Amino acid sequence: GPSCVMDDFRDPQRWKECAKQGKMPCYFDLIEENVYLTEMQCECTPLSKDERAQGEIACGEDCLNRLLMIECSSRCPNGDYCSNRRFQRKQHADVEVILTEKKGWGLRAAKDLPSNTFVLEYCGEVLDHKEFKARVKEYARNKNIHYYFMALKNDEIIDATQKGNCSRFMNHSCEPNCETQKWTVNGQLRVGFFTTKLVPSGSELTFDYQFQRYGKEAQKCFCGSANCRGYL
Ligand SMILES: Nc1ncnc2c1ncn2[C@@H]1O[C@H](CSCC[C@H](N)C(=O)O)[C@@H](O)[C@H]1O
Ligand SMILES: [Zn+2]
Ligand SMILES: [Zn+2]
Ligand SMILES: [Zn+2]
Repeated sequence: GPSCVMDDFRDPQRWKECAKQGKMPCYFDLIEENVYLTEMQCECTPLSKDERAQGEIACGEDCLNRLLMIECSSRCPNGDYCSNRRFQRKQHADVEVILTEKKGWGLRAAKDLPSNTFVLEYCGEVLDHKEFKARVKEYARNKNIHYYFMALKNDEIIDATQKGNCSRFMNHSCEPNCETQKWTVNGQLRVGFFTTKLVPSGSELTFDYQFQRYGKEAQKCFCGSANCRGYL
């Protein structure tokens, strides 16, 4: 029923009042890039102004950085035209955070989303395996209901329980329309959501959770798909 746009989360005090009434999810620390709890160029021919003006993608699907799921930096041959700097430029798709029937809050497209469209980066606190297991028990002790863990690399798990952005609201489906992709940005790995098919406006954005924390009971899955696994 209730819904809200990405920008409603910039203002903290207005947010806590909307949350106090149930028109926005509960407060968390909004951040722009991953926070660690313990701390070359491509070959694309630069585009001329004509081909720029008439609609040519700079650093298209044949870009060497894009192929290795590396993002270009400042020094790219196309400079400002580079379409391969989506994480750094926060070129996120238009999405809204909405109340679902029983999964809690969720993400839905506010515009049509073509296939293999960048949706959002999944930000949060990065933990090693020791910190991760520490919080799994802190969160079972606090009877948390929603969990916000995302596998990044060996000895790196992303935890958006406390700090993150609106990507933390994407819910599970056994028949998803999104996936995670790991991208290198300045020598460092981040993960983001990408649509795996055309998502029509209004439709809820979902991906297929593949995380193992386990023990503390299992959660039933309300995705409502034809072939639902039954649980998360
Ligand atoms: N398909 C599904 N069925 C039941 N619960 C789901 C679900 N997908 C996501 N969830 C819930 O959402 C949590 C993941 S975090 C996703 C955002 C969450 N819906 C929220 O309001 O904050 C899970 O721990 C689970 O509680
Ligand atoms: Zn390139
Ligand atoms: Zn580039
Ligand atoms: Zn399901």
